[PDB]
Amino acid sequence: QSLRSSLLGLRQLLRELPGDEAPLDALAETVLALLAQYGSLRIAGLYRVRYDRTPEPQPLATLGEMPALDADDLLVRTCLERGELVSVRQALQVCVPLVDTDGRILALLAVEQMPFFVFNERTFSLLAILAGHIADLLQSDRRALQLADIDAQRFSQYLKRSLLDARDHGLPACLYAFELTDARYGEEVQRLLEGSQRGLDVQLRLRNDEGRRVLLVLLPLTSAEGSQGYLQRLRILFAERFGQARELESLGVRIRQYELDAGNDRQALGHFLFNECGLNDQQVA
Ligand SMILES: Nc1nc2c(ncn2[C@@H]2O[C@@H]3COP(=O)(O)O[C@H]4[C@@H](O)[C@H](n5cnc6c(=O)[nH]c(N)nc65)O[C@@H]4COP(=O)(O)O[C@H]3[C@H]2O)c(=O)[nH]1
Repeated sequence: QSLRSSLLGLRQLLRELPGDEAPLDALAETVLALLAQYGSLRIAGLYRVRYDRTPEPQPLATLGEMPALDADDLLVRTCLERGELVSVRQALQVCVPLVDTDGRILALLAVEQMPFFVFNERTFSLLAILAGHIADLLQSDRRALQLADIDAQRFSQYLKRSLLDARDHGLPACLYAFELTDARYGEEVQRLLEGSQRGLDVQLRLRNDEGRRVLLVLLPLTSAEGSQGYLQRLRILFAERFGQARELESLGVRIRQYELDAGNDRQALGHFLFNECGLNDQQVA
């Protein structure tokens, strides 16, 4: 919950930015402070990364007494060519690139000093998880110029991040599809579902191959316990809105669930969305 809350905090600071300033310049202190907190950093800088994957040497923000940035330092070059966190384990100790879901490297965290007892894989993993999610947000919410649905774009980018979270870090997420089969209750059920949206959850309102309303809900960074806690909350909400006498199911709601796993193979998510939920590739990528 700490990660989710840290990310929601950042996201809100992004939403309230004037839109005059670049997110990365104006929120640099906050981004670095966030990373410092999770890595127990002591000496570090945050740097803009250019188009061509080179770093701008003048830092956006520093922590402690960070020395000048060795542009062609081995750790820095390796990090930026590989697009992944690299460390010196076994001047700089760790470099963490901030890479979005499309592989654009937006920024670079360069770590001079962190306590040795946290200089390990557990810590490197939190740093890499946080960096990727910050990256997405820095290019995110103020990004609606493409003539596709804003909602549709944010849904698929969040889904792509949760897939990386699963694949790379074993982090769990859950997708629900609510298929609404009764036209009498359809709109009112979907409105109830829309109003329940919480935290980093994202939603997409769709119509399937049989013309029925389908509400997709993605629960980022949420375990199997938790997913069940969500459906439990949701059932209480349906009981207030409609009969406590009645169940979700008696309103024409069919629930489909897909758990994102490190185990879940390649085209498993694809089979879930299409030829199962009956959606297509123009609704989610
Ligand atoms: N992804 C996702 N998961 C969900 C959702 N609803 C419930 N869960 C899961 O169900 C657990 C219990 O939820 P609760 O009864 O609402 O009990 C919650 C609730 O009373 C409170 N809480 C947590 N987040 C919020 C929030 O964003 N707004 C409000 N008003 N209360 C919250 O803290 C208790 C424990 O919350 P958690 O530790 O998060 O633990 C949550 C969470 O793991 C949802 O819309 N999306």
